[PDB]
Amino acid sequence: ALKPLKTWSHLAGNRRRPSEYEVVSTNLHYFTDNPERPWELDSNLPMQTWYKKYCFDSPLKHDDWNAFRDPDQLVYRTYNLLQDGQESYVQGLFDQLNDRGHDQMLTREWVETLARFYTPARYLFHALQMGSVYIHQIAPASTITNCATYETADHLRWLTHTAYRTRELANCYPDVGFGKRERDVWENDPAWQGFRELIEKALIAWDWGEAFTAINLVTKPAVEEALLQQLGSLAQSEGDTLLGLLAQAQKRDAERHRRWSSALVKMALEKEGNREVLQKWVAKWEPLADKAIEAYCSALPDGENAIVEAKSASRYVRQMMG
Amino acid sequence: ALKPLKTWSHLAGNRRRPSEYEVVSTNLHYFTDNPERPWELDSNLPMQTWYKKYCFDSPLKHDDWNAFRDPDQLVYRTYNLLQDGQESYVQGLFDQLNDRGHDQMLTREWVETLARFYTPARYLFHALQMGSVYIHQIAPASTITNCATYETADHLRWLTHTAYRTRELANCYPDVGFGKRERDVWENDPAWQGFRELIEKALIAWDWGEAFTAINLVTKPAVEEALLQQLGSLAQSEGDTLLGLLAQAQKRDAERHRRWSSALVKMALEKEGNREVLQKWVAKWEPLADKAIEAYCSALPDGENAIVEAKSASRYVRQMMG
Amino acid sequence: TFPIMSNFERDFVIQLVPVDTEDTMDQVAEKCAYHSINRRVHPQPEKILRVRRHEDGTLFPRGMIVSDAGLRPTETLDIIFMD
Amino acid sequence: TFPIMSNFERDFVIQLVPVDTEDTMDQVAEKCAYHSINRRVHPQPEKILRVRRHEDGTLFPRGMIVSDAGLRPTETLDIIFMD
Amino acid sequence: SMLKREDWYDLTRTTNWTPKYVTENELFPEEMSGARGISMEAWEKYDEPYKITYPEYVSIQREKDSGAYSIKAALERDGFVDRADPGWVSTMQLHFGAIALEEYAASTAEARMARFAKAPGNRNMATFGMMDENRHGQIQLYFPYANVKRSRKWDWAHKAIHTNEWAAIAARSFFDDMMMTRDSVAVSIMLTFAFETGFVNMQFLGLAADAAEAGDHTFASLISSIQTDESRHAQQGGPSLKILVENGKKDEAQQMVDVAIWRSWKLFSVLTGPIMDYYTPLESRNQSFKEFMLEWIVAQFERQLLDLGLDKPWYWDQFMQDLDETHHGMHLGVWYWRPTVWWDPAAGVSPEEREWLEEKYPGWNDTWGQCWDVITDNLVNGKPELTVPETLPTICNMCNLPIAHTPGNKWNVKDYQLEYEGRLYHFGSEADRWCFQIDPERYENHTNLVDRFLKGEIQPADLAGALMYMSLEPGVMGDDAHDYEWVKAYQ
Amino acid sequence: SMLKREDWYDLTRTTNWTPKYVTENELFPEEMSGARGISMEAWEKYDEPYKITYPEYVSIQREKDSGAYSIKAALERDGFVDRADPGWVSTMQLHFGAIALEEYAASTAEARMARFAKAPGNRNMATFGMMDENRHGQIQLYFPYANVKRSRKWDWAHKAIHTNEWAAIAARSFFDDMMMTRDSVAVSIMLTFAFETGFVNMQFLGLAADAAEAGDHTFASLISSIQTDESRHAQQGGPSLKILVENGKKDEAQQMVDVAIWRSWKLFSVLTGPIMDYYTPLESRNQSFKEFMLEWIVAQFERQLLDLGLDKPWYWDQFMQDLDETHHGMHLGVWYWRPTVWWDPAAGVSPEEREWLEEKYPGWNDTWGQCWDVITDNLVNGKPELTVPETLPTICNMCNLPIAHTPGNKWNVKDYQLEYEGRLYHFGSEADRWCFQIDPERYENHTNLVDRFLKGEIQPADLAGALMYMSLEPGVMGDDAHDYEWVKAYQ
Ligand SMILES: [Fe+3]
Ligand SMILES: [Fe+3]
Ligand SMILES: [Fe+3]
Ligand SMILES: [Fe+3]
Repeated sequence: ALKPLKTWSHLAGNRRRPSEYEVVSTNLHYFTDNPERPWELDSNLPMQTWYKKYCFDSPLKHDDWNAFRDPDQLVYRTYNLLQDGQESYVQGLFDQLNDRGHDQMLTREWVETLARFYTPARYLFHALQMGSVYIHQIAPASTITNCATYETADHLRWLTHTAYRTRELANCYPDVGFGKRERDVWENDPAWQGFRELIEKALIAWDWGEAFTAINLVTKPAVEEALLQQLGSLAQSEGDTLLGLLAQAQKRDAERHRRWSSALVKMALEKEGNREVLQKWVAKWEPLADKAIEAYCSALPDGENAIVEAKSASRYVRQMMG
Repeated sequence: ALKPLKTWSHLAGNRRRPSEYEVVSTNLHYFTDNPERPWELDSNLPMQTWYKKYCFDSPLKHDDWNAFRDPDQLVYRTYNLLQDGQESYVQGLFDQLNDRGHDQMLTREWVETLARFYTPARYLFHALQMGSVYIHQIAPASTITNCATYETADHLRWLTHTAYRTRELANCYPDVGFGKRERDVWENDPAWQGFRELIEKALIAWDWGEAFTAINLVTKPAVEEALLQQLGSLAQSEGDTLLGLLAQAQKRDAERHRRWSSALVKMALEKEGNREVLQKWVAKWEPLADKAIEAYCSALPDGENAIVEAKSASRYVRQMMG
Repeated sequence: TFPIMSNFERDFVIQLVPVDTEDTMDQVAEKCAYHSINRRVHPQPEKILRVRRHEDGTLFPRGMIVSDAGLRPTETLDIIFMD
Repeated sequence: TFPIMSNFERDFVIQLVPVDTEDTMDQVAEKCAYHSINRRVHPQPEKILRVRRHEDGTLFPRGMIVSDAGLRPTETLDIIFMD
Repeated sequence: SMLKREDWYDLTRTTNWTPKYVTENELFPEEMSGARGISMEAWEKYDEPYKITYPEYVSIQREKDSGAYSIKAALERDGFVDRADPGWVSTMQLHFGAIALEEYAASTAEARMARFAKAPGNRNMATFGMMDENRHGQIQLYFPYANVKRSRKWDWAHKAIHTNEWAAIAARSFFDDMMMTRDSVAVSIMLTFAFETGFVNMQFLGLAADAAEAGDHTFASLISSIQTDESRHAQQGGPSLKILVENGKKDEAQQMVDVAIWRSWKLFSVLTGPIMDYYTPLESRNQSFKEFMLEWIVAQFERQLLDLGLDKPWYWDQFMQDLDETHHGMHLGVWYWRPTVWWDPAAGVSPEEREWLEEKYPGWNDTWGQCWDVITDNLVNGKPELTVPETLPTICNMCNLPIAHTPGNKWNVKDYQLEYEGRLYHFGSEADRWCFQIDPERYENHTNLVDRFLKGEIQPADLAGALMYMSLEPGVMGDDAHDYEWVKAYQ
Repeated sequence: SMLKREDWYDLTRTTNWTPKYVTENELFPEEMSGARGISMEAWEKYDEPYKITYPEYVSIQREKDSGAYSIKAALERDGFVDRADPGWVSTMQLHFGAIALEEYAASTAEARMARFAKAPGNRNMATFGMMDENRHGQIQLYFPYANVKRSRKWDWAHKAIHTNEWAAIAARSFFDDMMMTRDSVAVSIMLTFAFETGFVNMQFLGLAADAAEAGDHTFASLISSIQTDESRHAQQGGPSLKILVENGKKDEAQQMVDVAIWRSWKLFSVLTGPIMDYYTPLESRNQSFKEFMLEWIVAQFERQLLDLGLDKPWYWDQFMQDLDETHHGMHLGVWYWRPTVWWDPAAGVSPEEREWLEEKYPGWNDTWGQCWDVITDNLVNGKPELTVPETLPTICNMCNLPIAHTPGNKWNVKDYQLEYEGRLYHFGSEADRWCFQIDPERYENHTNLVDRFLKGEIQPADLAGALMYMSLEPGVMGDDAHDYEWVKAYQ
């Protein structure tokens, strides 16, 4: 008779006792068990075809994607512990800077800058939310999927911060149009068309490997450097300490996303030909990222330098991965 | 035979079902059961005499001090929940403003102002800690004692914030003497002698009612307006946003202390003659409070106005109590 | 060898039962009884087991063989008690 | 009425036992036995109960009365089995 | 100060925009979105009844795990599992193996809606729903993990859905059809409305109560904690149905509900019915599976359908009748074929239990009871070999469960066969065959275990070969839960 | 980034300053501080071994209550209390009544140190200690509160220390002497070192284990959670003793330790000893009270004293001998006088239990067993009235506990009387009398229950009057825990 094991059968003989992270996150996807018929139904259904073309047939290859491990080792339990603390900090800032009348101290010029460069981000942040959640449902391993799961939750977090501050700003400056005008700015303002074209196109890149690259390796670094780093620095220098701190707080989530993205690229580079596959995709999407940064940052004060810095910082993210 | 009750026997027949706060905080002191021999030993022991003179014989009287109820209804469980969130916010500020290099952006003048007006407060805050903890052990009811318990914990919290920032400041400006020079400043700087004399004298006011008044009604409002309100406003205007926010955060604890102090005064005023008793004590201690504020605030930039504001704000606390 | 699904009378489940194209209906019933009689159904010594096509209820003579029954592979058959 | 503390032989606890200043030691022992014999100690019909001052072990004659024993109120007395 | 949630909530779901660099159909592929000709503007009327924001979610869910994990740690050394009723241990082993990985798979079903629903409120609620199922998959792996050293059977909490054991196939058949291979709108209807709102919400409530009654507070706290998350994402189907009904699709909506409810019922008839009426000790049975269904499941569906402007499915009456039969057959099937599952099935046919069954189901003894009579006689008479099978039962090509029904004095077992494109399909019910017929291309070439056996895909082509094919070996292969202790009452 | 705790910790306790507007003696009254001629500088060498800061405290303690309260809520409907062994229910009722309010009183003892200790590290640790006892008083009120509708006895969790019931007097006698009426330094030594570090830390560890063994996970989680807080403030006495020893006070330090350990032992002999050897079911007894004392209490004291440069108390050997006797007397006393306590004492003298006792205490049956023999015969022979008292036992003027000791074949009951200033005092031991003699003015005019009875302070001056004086009435007055069920074994 089969004897009881000390851990899960797929983890037995690991030498080191499996962590909580490994116990609850590994080898969970079962659609990868039968590549010819991922789902337990007719093999010609649209969804069968979708996973075969966009997951299994991706040029980004590896013999054992389930070996991937999130460097931060996030689990649902620890994700909520981590973020509940960070939200205690952010909500604390909102609460106390409000008590202080922080928004009433902003200049009219800056308030108008917020309406143009800050609040419309609710659309871009939600687009990232959609981008990372698609990665979740098409990635070849549960450990890759989970990183995308929590990343998606973070994008929703940013959307939420933005939605909250937008109402606060609207209450303080009823005449500006906060909450009402953002869709038109996102859809028609030249400063946003670079990012809008980039994310709209990236959103229909169904191959899991290309989605990862377009969204996590190219789009996010550009969005983060422009909207968090650049706008955040400007905000601080302009007297908006709340946004300066908020952007910095959200940047912590972005750093974590880069850590797991970097780990996945590292794993991918174990296979000959993958670096070239990734560089091909980066080369295809990078031009749109430059356009996004140029259109947004050039419209900001001291725009040309903001453009140079953002381009340099975002490229550095990929450079450090190889 | 005695039938089981629906609540504690001392709370039975309250009409409204006792709250968690009432269940765990009421009628807990037993030394008040035998005023002639509070403790279960010889009635002439020094401690017996101490409680008879400073608790039972206090001119601030009431027939049922156990009826007192903390307006915030703090319990150990909810105290830690409340403060853990607030500390998540404060520690978040420390962590992220440091990442930002906040202390390196301060001017040399301000840094020197911190060494003189900010860091020596570790002594004053600890003195308040001692002041409120003495109130705890001599108050006539467990509900009064508990408010003093949590207040004492808050004073320790302020000391702790100060100890932490002092090391951070010392690391950033090794030459200033942060951490090393505070005792001499507290003991010899004219700006601090007003407060030092006030708290040293208040610390030996053993009557529970006078301790409450000297510490909670007179000393604390003066300390709070000078060190939190005035120094905090100055800090903000001088570019030290961390201290501006820290002081504001600690002020939340001070507001809570004022709420329960106000409730106790209200209860005391149910008895004829107590207002007069309290006003007598305030009249005795107020002059020292004025001296404290004058010596500290006059040494600050725009000192005369700081003095006027602090005096006005602290007096307003007592005025609103009657 | 030919697969059929046995829906034995008084049993609760239909079962896979491999028969032979040369089996008579009597021999089919016997092969089917093996999986139901004395397992989940009591014998009925005074009755004769007959084979009926489940879908339309066509009763096959005791002596007819599978080969001539016009059954679809895996066809469901009722095995009933008669007389 | 005079209070004494009874330390009855073979019992485990000393007890408060009110006696009378006119009681003889025999009557004291009887009043003390009430709280120990047949409660926590077995009778010893072949023995005689005697009263001894616990502190120094002074044995009081059976016929001496409390009034003449020189006892301090609440004095502890051993009630022992003898002969 | 802070704003009131209601004052800024709408801005969190004011996220739709008019694409320009790609077309709307490219951004929202119909096969993934299922917008069904209904415009983006019309979908924006979607309004989830239960609202929640990110900071509220992470705070509330943090405390949820703090409590559940704390209770687990406090009761771990107690080893309740080592002295729990064998029927209860089996209930949990079945539970974890059948749903742990399907719970995790549901996060992908939620992700399908998060990315492809045109209703922005749906997209955000599905993001929270995605997180919820992530929690459920993880916590229902962490909890049974504590028992791996006790029996290889606990390894199936992770392994089961990775095998071709018949129960696992039936589970994937259901889940893959309802939530993994459907467009966003379909998922919200078939998964959140029909299955989660319709079955799981109440089921977990009863399961948590049963766990407490069995003395298992670790499992009771687990299930209990899990079900408080349900309605947060289970609510997603309702709004979708209103939109389909108020626009041109009442029939399309009705059909998805009809399919989803029936398939949910079949899975329920085998995974829950047997447990309530046979594994749960007699003295702990507060009500029968049928009573549970009528009181907590059926009436609720009728109420929901009426409020949505939909009709009771065409099979409703038959469904009502089957509450007296189906699960009894599923139980007898699982017990008779016990070596084919990863838990120990409990017979539940002692004299006292049979009395209860007769009371709860008049006619049970003269029907179901007769099969059990023969089985009992053989055990009493030392012929245990006649209580295990030497062949495979016929399997439904839709639900992948054995085709069984009323035996004994009211024999009524039927096979709803269908010849389609040169292949004979077998179905366990009229409704199961109908699910195939309304969308044959969705199930056409799928093969059930019997089909594979007959095709030569299982080698060696014998029972031992089939067990290996299903990854079953002694140690995890099932047997009578109480080791036939109940036979002593018959001698 | 954040600093490492060690880099800034010292600044939190760099709080001493040289007073100018008041004198040092005014600011630190000797009767409250107990600096004993040792300078402020010398006291500043105080260095608590276990360090913690405010943010760490509120975070760690928050999670502590989250878990304990969550477990309580999850197990509440289960009503374990309604089916727990009667001896266990009695153990808890005794527990809550005897310490809930004393735990709360300890926050004042901690506050004494927070304000009056000249050692700044002591002042801060006592602030955390003050918070700890606040938690303990509150949580041990909240937990038993759940049982008030079950029996008036649970009301004593709050009421007991407010009465003159003899056990309550004995408790206040101990606590008021050790922590409520002593200078700061004395408190750190007598309370945190002698009692908390010396007895409570290990006791709660054993109690939590016993609760788990009895099947009470709510109480097990409670006690267990409580004891993890202990060492944080229990550590306060050690550093004080080092300072007294390295300066001119080794004898003063020794004497406080001698007194505190003995008084702690007496309270322990009546509140813990009887429970381990009589209330705990035979099959749950992992070890005897004596074995527990030798393994977990005595050796630890010897180790601690040796490391501090102190000596074993003069009574050490006698103390060792008493582990075979004292608690047996305390138990028999509590059971015989059962109507005088608020819980139901369990006799614990069945044939099997008496065998265990003989094994754990050779000679038990020929001594303690004989008293129990008479009691048992009377119960067997229908004379229950001879198993309850008609008088009061002699009470020790120090520990306020009955003066009892070895009976039967090795009768050795002694009263250590003392005539002082025209009054005769009675003591239960050589050490108890010594505690009075080294500081007579501290206990001189205190009166025990017997003294009050004899003074006319209890009216009516009879047993019924005494019960009323002690606030006892039918409903809470104790009786045999198992309702004399054990008598059936004797017929
Ligand atoms: Fe779920
Ligand atoms: Fe769900
Ligand atoms: Fe404690
Ligand atoms: Fe303690």
